[PDB]
Amino acid sequence: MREIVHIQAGQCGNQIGAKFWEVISDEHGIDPTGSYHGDSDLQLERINVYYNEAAGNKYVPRAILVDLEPGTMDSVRSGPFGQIFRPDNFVFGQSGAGNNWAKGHYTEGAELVDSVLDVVRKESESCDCLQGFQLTHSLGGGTGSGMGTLLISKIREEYPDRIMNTFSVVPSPKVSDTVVEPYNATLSVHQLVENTDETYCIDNEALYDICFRTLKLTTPTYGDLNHLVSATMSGVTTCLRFPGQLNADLRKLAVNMVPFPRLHFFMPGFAPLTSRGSQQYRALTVPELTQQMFDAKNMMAACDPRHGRYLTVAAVFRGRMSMKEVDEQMLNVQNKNSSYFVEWIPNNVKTAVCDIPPRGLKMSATFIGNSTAIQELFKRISEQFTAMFRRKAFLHWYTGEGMDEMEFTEAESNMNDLVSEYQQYQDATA
Amino acid sequence: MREIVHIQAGQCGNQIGAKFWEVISDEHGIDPTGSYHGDSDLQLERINVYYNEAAGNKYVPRAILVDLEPGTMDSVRSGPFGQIFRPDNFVFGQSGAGNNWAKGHYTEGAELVDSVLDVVRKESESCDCLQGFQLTHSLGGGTGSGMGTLLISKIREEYPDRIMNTFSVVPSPKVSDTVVEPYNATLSVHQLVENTDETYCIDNEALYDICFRTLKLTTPTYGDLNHLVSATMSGVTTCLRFPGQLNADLRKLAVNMVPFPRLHFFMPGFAPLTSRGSQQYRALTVPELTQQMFDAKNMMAACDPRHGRYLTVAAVFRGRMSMKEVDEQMLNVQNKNSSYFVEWIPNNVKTAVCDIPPRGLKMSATFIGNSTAIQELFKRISEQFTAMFRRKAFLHWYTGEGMDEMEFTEAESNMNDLVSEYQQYQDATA
Amino acid sequence: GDQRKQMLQKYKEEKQLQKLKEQREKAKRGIFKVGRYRPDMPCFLL
Amino acid sequence: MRECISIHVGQAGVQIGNACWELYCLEHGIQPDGQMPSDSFNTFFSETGAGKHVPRAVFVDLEPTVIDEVRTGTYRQLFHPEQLITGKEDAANNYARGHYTIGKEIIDLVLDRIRKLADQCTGLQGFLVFHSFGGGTGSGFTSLLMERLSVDYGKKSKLEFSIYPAPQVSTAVVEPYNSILTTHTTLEHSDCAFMVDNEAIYDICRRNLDIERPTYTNLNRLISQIVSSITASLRFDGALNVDLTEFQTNLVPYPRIHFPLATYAPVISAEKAYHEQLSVAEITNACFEPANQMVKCDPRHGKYMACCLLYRGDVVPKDVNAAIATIKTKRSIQFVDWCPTGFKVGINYQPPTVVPGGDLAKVQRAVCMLSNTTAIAEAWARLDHKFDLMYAKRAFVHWYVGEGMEEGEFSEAREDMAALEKDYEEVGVDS
Amino acid sequence: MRECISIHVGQAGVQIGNACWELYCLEHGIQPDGQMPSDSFNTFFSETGAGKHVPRAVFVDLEPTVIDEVRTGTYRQLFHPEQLITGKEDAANNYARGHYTIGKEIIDLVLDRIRKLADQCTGLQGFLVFHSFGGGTGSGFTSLLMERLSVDYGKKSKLEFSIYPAPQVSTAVVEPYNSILTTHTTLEHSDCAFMVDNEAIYDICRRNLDIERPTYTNLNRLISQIVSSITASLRFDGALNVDLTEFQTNLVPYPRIHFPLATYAPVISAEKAYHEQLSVAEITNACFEPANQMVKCDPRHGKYMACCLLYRGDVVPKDVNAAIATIKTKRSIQFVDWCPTGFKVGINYQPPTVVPGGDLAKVQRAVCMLSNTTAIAEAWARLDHKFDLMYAKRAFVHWYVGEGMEEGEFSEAREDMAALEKDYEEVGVDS
Ligand SMILES: CC(=O)O[C@H]1C(=O)[C@@]2(C)[C@H]([C@H](OC(=O)c3ccccc3)[C@]3(O)C[C@H](OC(=O)[C@H](O)[C@@H](NC(=O)c4ccccc4)c4ccccc4)C(C)=C1C3(C)C)[C@]1(OC(C)=O)CO[C@@H]1C[C@@H]2O
Ligand SMILES: CC(=O)O[C@H]1C(=O)[C@@]2(C)[C@H]([C@H](OC(=O)c3ccccc3)[C@]3(O)C[C@H](OC(=O)[C@H](O)[C@@H](NC(=O)c4ccccc4)c4ccccc4)C(C)=C1C3(C)C)[C@]1(OC(C)=O)CO[C@@H]1C[C@@H]2O
Ligand SMILES: Nc1nc2c(ncn2[C@@H]2O[C@H](COP(=O)(O)OP(=O)(O)OP(=O)(O)O)[C@@H](O)[C@H]2O)c(=O)[nH]1
Ligand SMILES: Nc1nc2c(ncn2[C@@H]2O[C@H](COP(=O)(O)OP(=O)(O)OP(=O)(O)O)[C@@H](O)[C@H]2O)c(=O)[nH]1
Ligand SMILES: Nc1nc2c(ncn2[C@@H]2O[C@H](COP(=O)(O)OP(=O)(O)O)[C@@H](O)[C@H]2O)c(=O)[nH]1
Ligand SMILES: Nc1nc2c(ncn2[C@@H]2O[C@H](COP(=O)(O)OP(=O)(O)O)[C@@H](O)[C@H]2O)c(=O)[nH]1
Ligand SMILES: [Mg+2]
Ligand SMILES: [Mg+2]
Repeated sequence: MREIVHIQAGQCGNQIGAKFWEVISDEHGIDPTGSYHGDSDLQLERINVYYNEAAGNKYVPRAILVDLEPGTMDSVRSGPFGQIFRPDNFVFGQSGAGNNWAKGHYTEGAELVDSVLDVVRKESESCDCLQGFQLTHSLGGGTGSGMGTLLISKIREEYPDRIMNTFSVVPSPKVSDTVVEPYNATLSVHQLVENTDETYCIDNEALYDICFRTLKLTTPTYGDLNHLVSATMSGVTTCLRFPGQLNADLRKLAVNMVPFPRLHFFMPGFAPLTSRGSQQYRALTVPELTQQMFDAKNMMAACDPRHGRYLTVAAVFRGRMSMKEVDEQMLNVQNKNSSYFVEWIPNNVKTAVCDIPPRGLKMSATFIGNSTAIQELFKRISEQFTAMFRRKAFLHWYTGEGMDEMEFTEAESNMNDLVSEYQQYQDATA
Repeated sequence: MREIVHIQAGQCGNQIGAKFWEVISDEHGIDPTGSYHGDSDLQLERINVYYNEAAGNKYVPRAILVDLEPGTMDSVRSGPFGQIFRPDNFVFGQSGAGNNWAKGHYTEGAELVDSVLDVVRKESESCDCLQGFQLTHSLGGGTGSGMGTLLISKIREEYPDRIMNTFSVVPSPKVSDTVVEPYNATLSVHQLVENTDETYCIDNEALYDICFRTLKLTTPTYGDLNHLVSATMSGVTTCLRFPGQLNADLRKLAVNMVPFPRLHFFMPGFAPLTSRGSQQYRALTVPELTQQMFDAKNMMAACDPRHGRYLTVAAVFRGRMSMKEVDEQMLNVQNKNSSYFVEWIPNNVKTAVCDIPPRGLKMSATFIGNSTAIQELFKRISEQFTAMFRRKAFLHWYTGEGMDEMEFTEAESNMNDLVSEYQQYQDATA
Repeated sequence: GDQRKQMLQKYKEEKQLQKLKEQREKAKRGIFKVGRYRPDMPCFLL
Repeated sequence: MRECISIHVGQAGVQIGNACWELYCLEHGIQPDGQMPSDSFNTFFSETGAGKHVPRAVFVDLEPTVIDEVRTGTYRQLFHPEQLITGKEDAANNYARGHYTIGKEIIDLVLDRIRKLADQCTGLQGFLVFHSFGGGTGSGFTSLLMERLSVDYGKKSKLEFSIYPAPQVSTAVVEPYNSILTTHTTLEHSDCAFMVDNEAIYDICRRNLDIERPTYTNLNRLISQIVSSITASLRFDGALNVDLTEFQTNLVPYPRIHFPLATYAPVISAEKAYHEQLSVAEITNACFEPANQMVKCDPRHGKYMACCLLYRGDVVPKDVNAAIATIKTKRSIQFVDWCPTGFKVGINYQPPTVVPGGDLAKVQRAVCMLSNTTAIAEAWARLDHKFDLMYAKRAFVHWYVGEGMEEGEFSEAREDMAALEKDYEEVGVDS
Repeated sequence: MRECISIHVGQAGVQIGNACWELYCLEHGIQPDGQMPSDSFNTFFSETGAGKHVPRAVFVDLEPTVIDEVRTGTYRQLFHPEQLITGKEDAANNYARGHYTIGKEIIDLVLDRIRKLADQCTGLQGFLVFHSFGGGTGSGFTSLLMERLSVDYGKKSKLEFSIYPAPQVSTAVVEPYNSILTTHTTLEHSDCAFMVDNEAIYDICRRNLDIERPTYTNLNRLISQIVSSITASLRFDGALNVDLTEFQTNLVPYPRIHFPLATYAPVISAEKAYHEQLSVAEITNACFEPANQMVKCDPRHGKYMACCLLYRGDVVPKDVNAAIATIKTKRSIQFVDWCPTGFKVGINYQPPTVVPGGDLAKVQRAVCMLSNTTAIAEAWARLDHKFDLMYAKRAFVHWYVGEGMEEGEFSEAREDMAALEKDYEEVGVDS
């Protein structure tokens, strides 16, 4: 049966992975010590998707911890839910990329990639029927981006027929957390555009907006952001673990949302999102969820879908509902916004329904969108890249590891081509 | 089914809206917490016209709170019946109009109109079959008048077939609460004559007179006047909420009361009004209600109906009564006062009966009159505007916000044409 | 007086003309809303 | 056998229909749930299930308030749920809204229900339509429905029960527009149209029944008594039965003159019943007074063209003949010369039934009179005068024009009404 | 005697089969554990062991979740463990995956199971196939399995109950590709295919059953009721019995036109059954109404080729003949001139049974209606237009190409579909 291997690299990857594993263990009724303490048989009928079974009812997550520095994973191990992970899955170096893509891809990554691949192969041998890989990292960092691209390259060379999902943290538009962020981002998209089956983009600014304006959170920390990202992660793959009226696994989503191989960048979203006091002021129905899906302010990437046209849309619902209500709602959305969908793809929306809702909620829904508005993000990143590349600023750090300006030119050319394709697919021609 | 969206703007609008919502909630048996604790099925049968049912047996009024300063709605929220409103409907600025029409219509209204229209859309799409819009504001203030006209214009563009109702506190004839109220009143009538379906005019001076002379109240406050206005609104919209022997909705009243599109300014009135000590000496009968309604002293507007002639008259009776008595009283009124009714319209009176009594007495009645005598108010405002406009006093305050004298001239010309039309429509010509 | 009336007349035409120009581009794409689904009336053999 | 279908549109139609159906159920001993506690009423009721009777009624309105009142009341289990058809927004005293904008949305559904109900019927002979002239949905949807029915069937009879606007009593400002427009539209589609006046009913209840608080329940009960007296010939056997077609073939001499006047007798209170031994001659006499008419117009101002008499209960044909002869020899009333025989008489065995809680005593004989007279011409002329007063200044015209109605329709309706006045004045001249 | 083998493939087929087999166990009085608590049902249930009846069903899917749900349900101890066949990875809405890559891995096992089940049968009459067009596993595997069966048996009839894509409602983006490919490769390997639309059944549930939350269970129950009405003639005895062969003999005029539409009557709620008498004439009339057809297409837009009527319960042949004649005289519907006789009837004594906790009322008679008409050409044209829209830019093509499909198959399917539309238009012209 279908099983998923999880990998996380860098600080952002490790933090989001820890939050994701806390969420998953809570959903399946697994205590931090690794012993099942649930109250339903459904939590165990499909537990082999994420967790292995050890001797004595103990459950070991099928996860791999990779970093070039030991600080983040030492924090993860010493913290809660640190004993579930098998200690053999903690692979680390001693140098750290230092926010250098070349260091993590060509100098430091080359030493750890063999060990990471060894752990990956050992985990996959135990799998009965592999469904694919999932990976959490950030594009703006050194080790995250470099090692993530290297690992996807190696695995794609190993298993080309499987399914690759990455949950990347693309750079924000207004405030940047690193000076060399455009360099790493461009060099990472150059590999993602050719080695990944599907990719979900995440913006810290969009997450701050959601936290401040919707959740009414005065002091949002990184824990809340990782909580939201983990909720979306769980919502994406709910159909592999619980029964439902209309099922949809990762391959179905990849078929339904990737019309051309080079356009597999999506904007995720979640619903419902309310504060601690305002949730009593609204009913819990399907149309409110549909309203929250197609809200540009609810998107988890800082791109306005109003500026472009949707290609495909995925709506994954959870809980006891009515299929007629969902279908009429999707029809109303499509007809009433006929100007925001491409004319050459009839029926832009794919629908899935799962019976088991999240713990403590009557219903929930996850939105995934393949909109051409992502071209604006790509264009902005490319513009910053070119502005910083004419003066050759900070270039001697990367060229001191083995890279040359030809790689940078190839990356910028590829990004310009991708932006051109995204723009050209907004033409009616009929 | 037939449902009404309520919007209030400015200090007066927010205060009257709070009083009106307290009145309606007491009438429908909803506690301040929002949970129904009534004793009749008819209270819940048509609760959808004003309220939305949330999860857990809770009712949220379909109201929008609009203001350019946070003090008024902060006081509303912190006061009683403040937890009943949805917090997301509170839309406030930070600057304030400062009793300036230009500042509220061009400088802050432009910034707040997008948010207010988004909230209005979110409320209206959740409706089933919208009946119309209703607005509470004044004409002598800056934010009230300016934002009211802006919102009326935008909504009329968005929904040209719905019903727009306004309850506007026109300036008093004797005492003025602002030095620049003629400017705001003229600039707001210039929009009301074109973008509003029908408008009820109420004067604070007439309300003071009613409380001091009829109710024998020694110290009337603004709460009493808001109580009177709220009673009038409930009487007007009572035919949408309870079954009636002969019933009329907003559109029927508009059809029967506006002979020409530019004459939709009415003077409301309520009966019976009596003191605590004088209730014991009077008998509640239909003729008493009829004689109290058609009383110059009882009008809620500072205009004498005897100066002009009625165009149309609407009497919405409430309670259990015999339609024979109502019809005989209407005949008696028409024949006795035949000098106050236009000849070119027979049957000047429209009658409706709602079976359920007001909360309180056994019988009650609401009076709405479309009399040509209201042209005196407009003529007086025009005189004050022209007396203040030759000297260009206070004009730079308005022209510093981008407005020009051409707008003032156009507004004055339009208002004078309206006065001429109201005047010359007193000619029988047959 | 006639010239002032002509100035007012000109101002009214300019106002309506920018109003039409403003509404021309606004109706091109549209606005994002959701609402509810409204069923169609059944067809009949009559 | 022979069957009838009853249609109620608008507030007035629905309320009078509810009163009539309560009376019909009481007459035949049918419980409000539709069952029977112990067979010629197949004309109005259709057998279904295990001894359950469903009336052949269709209720149409463009607002849900009154229909929901019916759906919640005591008779909620008597009517078929699909027979009560409801819109979302009413016409709001606008003929154009009820005829062009809103009526077209549910006219197809109404026709489907009518056809489905008629297909179940083997000997259907006519339809009964209840409405009011002043109302928007009443007049507009009645005109649209009659147009569609005349197109669809043509040969079946179509009777009307309508609330003629009162000369003085009014509850609307735009009444003449709606009345003229609906009369112009329906003049060439209605076989016969009986009318009553709310003002005259008020006067009758005040003078006779000694009631000072006559809510619409009393008026609707009186109208239900009249319609029961009309349909008793179908529902019960008697010495002389009268069908629905006989009314139109005896009362309508020309296709453009089909507006008779309906009265009823005896209308007395319980205290006064004991002091009056009611007989055939005096009730026949009482049916002819202007004060007992149910339309506020003086029959003495015009001439009778055709009269229909319907007797129920203890009635001897010889007494009926003597009373009619005495009425004929009386010169206080007039008849058109070209109609030497202007009387149609029917007698039914079943006496009227008294509804408990009502305001009429128990009598063993009653009379329903329907007369086609020229005295309605002055009422028509008054309506035209009001229309002309309101049309010279184009008051309220924009409300009708904004709903798609052309401005020439008002002129066409006015010219048609003038032609009707000409016809009435020409037919009233002896030769 | 005569026996039928049922095959359910994909999520839709498996769930409709769950509903069908629940209904089947209920109707014959069989407990879910296979033990009867107290015999013409040997067509569907085979006797194995001591009093245990095992249904003749095969459940196939390339994804184990729905079959695992079946294995843990109330009917766990009903199906033979070897009839429930599962794969590891589904087709993922990809026709090529379920036809060329994943289907070929278990097609041999499915055929082996079907052969083992059939060799026991002595009077095998045909196969029943439940699937959906838009699905990947559904369409791809049903095409491959139907091709294999036609190669193997050929002479035995093969029937489908597929879910036609709705004109507006959709749950997939690559739906037209799979639909066109599977109808192209299935057209020459089938005898009769009854199709339904989810949207039409949603409308039926909302309008008639007054259900505001019609989950998939209600739709599956309605489809199960239709299948049970179809197979009642095999499972019981009637005044006029129709087996499977007569369906294709009478409903299929040409080999390339075997797409009838299935309706049902009466579909009413419990509360409305009291106010309606369910006569044969009224249900026969309702079966022809466009608002009751369970495919979103207007019959009035085309002409019927052949019609099949199946009556259950209290039915008398004279009334059936009268109703059919009345339908024939009606001009609202149309028939092709080259088919003077276009009706085939069947009457069975066994009335329909009601699943407890369900939504349909208890009735003494019911009708199943199958119609072969040209109105579906519009739906075919709509599907082909969607195909053309999505194929002019090669959208989603690489997914199919990478699994072993050459690009020429799309063109071949499009030309075959155009040929079928041309056939539908050529047969729709009177001579
Ligand atoms: C009475 C009630 O509704 O309590 C809620 C609650 O108040 C709200 C505000 C919760 C609450 O969530 C948050 O406050 C929050 C803060 C930052 C980021 C995200 C959420 C809640 O924490 C979340 C929590 O939800 C869950 O337990 C879900 O299963 C969730 N799991 C976790 O959040 C979780 C927390 C700790 C450890 C492990 C899991 C989940 C959601 C999606 C997918 C998988 C799991 C619950 C019941 C509530 C609180 C406690 C206040 C919300 O949580 C979600 C995403 O369902 C915020 O949006 C919903 C709306 C709820 O009304
Ligand atoms: C001792 C007693 O029984 O007196 C009655 C009462 O009927 C009198 C005195 C009431 C009373 O009103 C006043 O005294 C008053 C004072 C200032 C301004 C306006 C009113 C009463 O407050 C009004 C109140 O009316 C109601 O029942 C309704 O609820 C009323 N709503 C409220 O009073 C209210 C207040 C706060 C929050 C929510 C509702 C209402 C009136 C009209 C239309 C809708 C609702 C009743 C029982 C009375 C008192 C208490 C004295 C009157 O009220 C109205 C508006 O009908 C004053 O004019 C009538 C004359 C009545 O005789
Ligand atoms: N006799 C009688 N007349 C009634 C009754 N109810 C209403 N009417 C008459 O109907 C007139 C009002 O118009 P309605 O019939 O209510 O109008 P409508 O049918 O509801 O159509 P709309 O104008 O769209 O509301 C009044 O003038 C009354 O004369 C009733 O119960 N009995
Ligand atoms: N009526 C009805 N239709 C269903 C049901 N389940 C699925 N469908 C239809 O099936 C279509 C989706 O494709 P599926 O049949 O589920 O595809 P599949 O059989 O699962 O094959 P794969 O996609 O490869 O897994 C939807 O458009 C539904 O209309 C059901 O329970 N009842
Ligand atoms: N949402 C989220 N983002 C993070 C977190 N930690 C780091 N980031 C983002 O990651 C970026 C820094 O990359 P980083 O992982 O530290 O570089 P690396 O260690 O070399 O891979 C910053 O722009 C942060 O916005 C986290 O816990 N949550
Ligand atoms: N600052 C401010 N003052 C206002 C506004 N609207 C009205 N006013 C002033 O308030 C006075 C009376 O309003 P208010 O007392 O609230 O009306 P009432 O209590 O309902 O009778 C008017 O004369 C206005 O001058 C506003 O929007 N802002
Ligand atoms: Mg009405
Ligand atoms: Mg599947």
